[PDB]
Amino acid sequence: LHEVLHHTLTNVDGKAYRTMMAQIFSQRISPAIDYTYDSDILKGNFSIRTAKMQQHVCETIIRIFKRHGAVQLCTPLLLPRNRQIYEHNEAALFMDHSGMLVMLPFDLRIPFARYVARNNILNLKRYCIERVFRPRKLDRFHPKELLECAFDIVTSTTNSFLPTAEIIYTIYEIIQEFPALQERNYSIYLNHTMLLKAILLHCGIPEDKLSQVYIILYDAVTEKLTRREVEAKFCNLSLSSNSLCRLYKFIEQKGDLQDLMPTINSLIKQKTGIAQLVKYGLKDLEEVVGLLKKLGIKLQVLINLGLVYKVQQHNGIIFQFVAFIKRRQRAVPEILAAGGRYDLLIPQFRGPQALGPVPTAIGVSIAIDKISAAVLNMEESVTISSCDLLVVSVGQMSMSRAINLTQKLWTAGITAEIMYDWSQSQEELQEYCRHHEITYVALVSDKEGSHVKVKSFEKERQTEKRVLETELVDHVLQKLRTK
Amino acid sequence: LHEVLHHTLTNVDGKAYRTMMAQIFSQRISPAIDYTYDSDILKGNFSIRTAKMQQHVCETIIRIFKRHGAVQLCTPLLLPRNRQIYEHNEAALFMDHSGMLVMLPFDLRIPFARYVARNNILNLKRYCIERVFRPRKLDRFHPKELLECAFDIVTSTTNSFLPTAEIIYTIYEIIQEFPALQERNYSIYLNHTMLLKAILLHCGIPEDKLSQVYIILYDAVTEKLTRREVEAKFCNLSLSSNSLCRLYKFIEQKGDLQDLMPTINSLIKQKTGIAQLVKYGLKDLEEVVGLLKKLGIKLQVLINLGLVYKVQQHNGIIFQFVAFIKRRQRAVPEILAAGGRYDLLIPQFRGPQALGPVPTAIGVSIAIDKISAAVLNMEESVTISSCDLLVVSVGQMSMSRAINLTQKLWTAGITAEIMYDWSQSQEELQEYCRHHEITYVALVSDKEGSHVKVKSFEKERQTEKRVLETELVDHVLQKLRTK
Repeated sequence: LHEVLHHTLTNVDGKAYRTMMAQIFSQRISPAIDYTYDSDILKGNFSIRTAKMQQHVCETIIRIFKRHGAVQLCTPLLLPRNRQIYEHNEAALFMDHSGMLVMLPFDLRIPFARYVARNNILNLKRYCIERVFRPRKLDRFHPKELLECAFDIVTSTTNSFLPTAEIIYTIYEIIQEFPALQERNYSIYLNHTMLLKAILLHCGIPEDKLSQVYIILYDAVTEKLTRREVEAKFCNLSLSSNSLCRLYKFIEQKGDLQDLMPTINSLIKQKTGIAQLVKYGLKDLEEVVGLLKKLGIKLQVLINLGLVYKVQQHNGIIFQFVAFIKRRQRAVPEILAAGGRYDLLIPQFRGPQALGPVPTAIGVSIAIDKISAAVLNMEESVTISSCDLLVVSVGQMSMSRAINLTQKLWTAGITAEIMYDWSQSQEELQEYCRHHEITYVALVSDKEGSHVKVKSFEKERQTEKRVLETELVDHVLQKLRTK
Repeated sequence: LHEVLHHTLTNVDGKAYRTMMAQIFSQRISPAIDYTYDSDILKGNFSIRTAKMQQHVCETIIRIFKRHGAVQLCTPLLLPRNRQIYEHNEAALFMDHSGMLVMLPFDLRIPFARYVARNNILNLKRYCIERVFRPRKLDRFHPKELLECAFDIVTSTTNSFLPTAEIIYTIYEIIQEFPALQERNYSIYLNHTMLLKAILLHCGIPEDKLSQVYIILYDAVTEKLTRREVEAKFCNLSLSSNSLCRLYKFIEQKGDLQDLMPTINSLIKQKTGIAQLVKYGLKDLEEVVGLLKKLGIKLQVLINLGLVYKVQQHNGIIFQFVAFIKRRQRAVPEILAAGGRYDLLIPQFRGPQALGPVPTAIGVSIAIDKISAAVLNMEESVTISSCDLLVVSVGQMSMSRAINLTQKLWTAGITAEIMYDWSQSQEELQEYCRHHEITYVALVSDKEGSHVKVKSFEKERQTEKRVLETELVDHVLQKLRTK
């Protein structure tokens, strides 16, 4: 089997490979497998409040981005597999009918980097909301799906310090928009890649083994591994304990930039390379902190020495938004955003005839689901109304009048739904209004001539009134304005 | 090879199958193949006008839908392959790492039908904008991508006749809101599936071979096969010319409902099967035409006898918007939308323990790219501005003033973009403003104290005015409200 498979694979354009691919492509699928493929997604229960809340949050976030002059852009869904970048990060893997291997997008940074490299994009601002996929541990199931939002700035200027402040200011605006996010006391963390490399070199880590150290540090940070396992893993590379001790005394310190100056000052007495790296790192950190202070951002700005986050992809400043949420009597951190400068990805994807400088690029990613859950968990629940007014007809002879009234309402810019059944009882109408979250209803009947009865179900008070038909639109507009 | 392949495939959970799946998923991809995978999408050029126009069109369409009380919903991307529904239509096919066969969504109707069936949704309205994929004829390439919009109504009422009128009225509103679509003189076409089946049965086609006739008729309608080829293909189906001769005279008739009455009533003189179908096929058509007349839709309503469109998926009324645009002195019918009732798709996806009545369901689909192309082609081109005001600093010492001015302007709700460089010449600034379609700029300098020189590039007249800093926001708001 192995020999035959290898021989078939040796010529992907051969007749044997083409015939073999078809045979592993025309197999029948049992109905039980088809039904059970996504038994965890389509459970059966449904709720409209969650969809309305998600729509509102997405609309608010979209509105904030458009204020800065941004535009919406999209990238191709499928990209060829590259094991260099996603060696450890497990992504969904798929193969097509032509024998290729493709991957569902793990993140939107790499596709946009490829887009910029292949499209000769120099200056641009961009926002996008799409889905991301993560394969499931169990077999015969659907990939997990999450919602992600992106905001990228691409500039062709030597000055690359203020866009980093603009991104953080945009995230601060989004935080200020929602009262749910304002009570969590978010904090801002910062770090530099050059400073991290200088610290590693000073601690004695060989320059040829840096990537493995980055990977193990990231894995220990994101997995909460035990101290014993971390010590054993480091000793697996035959690394001395003194290097571990000297590295763990540096990543435990976080605080104000002026407070951590004595710690950073000790690194300026090292060799030429260490001093040269720390100079640039300190310069950029100081400048960014100063410009953030000039913008009057109330959120605390802290410099984190041990902040490792996709360090293989960023060349410069990296930041995160960390808030301590008291969940189950435990201060569990939750990340709302992250990003940094990633101009190093452009040289990989350029074509044979690409001439010109490499422009700067700064991006950020937000977790919409966290915002939605935080807003929905608030005790002072936010109520979203699908339609302002609901038109109900009583009797079969009043259907045309209700249809004409509803059509007139739409022409005036008022959102209104029209019920379809004319034999609905009053109790059924009240139950429907309560379930569908509707507070204003207009009853059209032929027993009152050219008058309609507007009913309101507000809190524990039930108010009804008679409104002239010619002034129903004006009455609704006045009520909406006064609301 | 075939015997070994069959033996391996006979046990999908066997060790040999897993080993083959691992081996076929660990191939090496050459850089030349990787670079050329999507060489047809990333053509190397870019334009911001197209993205802005598409964003505007999508925002307008989304705004129209929300006026009716609609909500946004999404469905899982990957669904198991089903050759029963997509036997003829070509769809992109992929296989995951476990050998299971999955398909990229060809359309959004079937995933939403599955969603409704598994979630037992009774009443709901929904809109969604996503992408659809079509595989390419050439080998080693990326699938094609198109943009589609959806609008579905699910009702549990027995007297469900008016939702079709509501859908057609919504599309009429969308047509009205764009001056580009108003000048194309669109038309509305209607038909019924019961009437088509009754016509086929009256023509003498056997009742056990109807699906093949539906498919060949759809193929002839879409691909526009030659008359000789259609006649030859019909003979190959073991069908005599007796059914074909009397079938080409019943699908050439188009006109008003009252004008085509002489043709339709001649089919009510038959057995108890033809008349029973024609009664239902005429009642709903008459009722829908009456309701459309009551709503004052200016678009002419015509009933099409030969309108075949996914007849396998609709049980009831189907409609389609057709406009005879002029392209190279040839009338090419461009379809804007189509849809119909599809309540028959629900029982397929229901579970064996699912119990309850099957509710009605009416949906539609719109081609956004056609709207964007139509609008962008207009001679009186619509100008979209990314930002109202552009803040430009002169000299290195005025950067802080420009930054705080832009922050204050953002605080007041005005969308403004701040330039990053300071040594930019006047000619470069003018070129940048012209390229990005920006009309208002604010030059900040310390040579004029607290005064900001506001420049305008309105047409051929250039206006320079001195504006106090404290009244810049008021000036911008006044200018925006003036026009």
